[PDB]
Amino acid sequence: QKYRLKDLTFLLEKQHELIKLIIQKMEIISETE
Amino acid sequence: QKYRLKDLTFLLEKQHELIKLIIQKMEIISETE
Amino acid sequence: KSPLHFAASYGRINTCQRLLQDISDTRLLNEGDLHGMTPLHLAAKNGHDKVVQLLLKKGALFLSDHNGWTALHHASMGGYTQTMKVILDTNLKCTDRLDEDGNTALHFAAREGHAKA
Repeated sequence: QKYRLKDLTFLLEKQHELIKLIIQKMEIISETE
Repeated sequence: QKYRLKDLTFLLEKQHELIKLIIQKMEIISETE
Repeated sequence: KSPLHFAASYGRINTCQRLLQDISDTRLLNEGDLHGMTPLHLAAKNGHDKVVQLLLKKGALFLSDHNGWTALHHASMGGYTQTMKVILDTNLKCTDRLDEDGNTALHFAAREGHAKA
């Protein structure tokens, strides 16, 4: 289960990077400040 | 593994905040109610 | 009605500012959905303090849904200390409200384990 937890961590980090990319590429028009 | 689990929790919470930001900034036009 | 509930529930603030224009009819502001939850209830449930502040600046009365909860009940169930602090500086009379089971906001904040709340 330690091995499983390490794999889980790795996947979560990849996912976090993808989400940051989404935020930095999206369109923002009506909700701009 | 307790330490690893705590780090996992922290990262997941940061990610949740980012997702809520996405929802509150995005564009919604065709799928509006 | 349907757009305002979504915009308030997900913290989309500019949509709220646009919808709440020509302030004269407060029927849209203080109207709940099928569970009786007004926009204030939703904005506090998801923990969006700016939307709560904006709605209070128009006055939202602190009603109650189909379980007796108030905005403070939801904000405490979630643990969002910031919207709680925003609420606790207005009427200062909702602190000791009771739902259908005589639970206060403190009951929920303690049951869920939110120490700062």
